[PDB]
Amino acid sequence: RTATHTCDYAGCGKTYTKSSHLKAHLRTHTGEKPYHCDWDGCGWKFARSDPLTRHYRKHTGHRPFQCQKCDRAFSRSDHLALHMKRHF
DNA sequence: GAGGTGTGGC
DNA sequence: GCCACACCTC
Ligand SMILES: [Zn+2]
Ligand SMILES: [Zn+2]
Ligand SMILES: [Zn+2]
Repeated sequence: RTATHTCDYAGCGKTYTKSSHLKAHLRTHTGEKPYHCDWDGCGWKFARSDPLTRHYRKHTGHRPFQCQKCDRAFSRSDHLALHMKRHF
């Protein structure tokens, strides 16, 4: 009646709290990657949606994160964070 | 730079 | 489910 979301694969008894995390984990067993990049010529596929959204910034040149000292811009927040270490 | 992924807010 | 942070790995 009330229980955690479990992976019913024989060799996997792992569990998750969010249903979305289990659905993503199942794709590691089947190898499915339903999130396709429609950019003509790319062909990349991903198991989750967020790496595709992130990947897409490569094509669009979207770089919201900018260093306010040297003016260099990045497409990801983790890239800016690492860059800031250069200004310590 | 970039993908892969654990985790969480909405 | 979507999106994003943060960390890992190459
Ligand atoms: Zn599993
Ligand atoms: Zn692409
Ligand atoms: Zn800078």
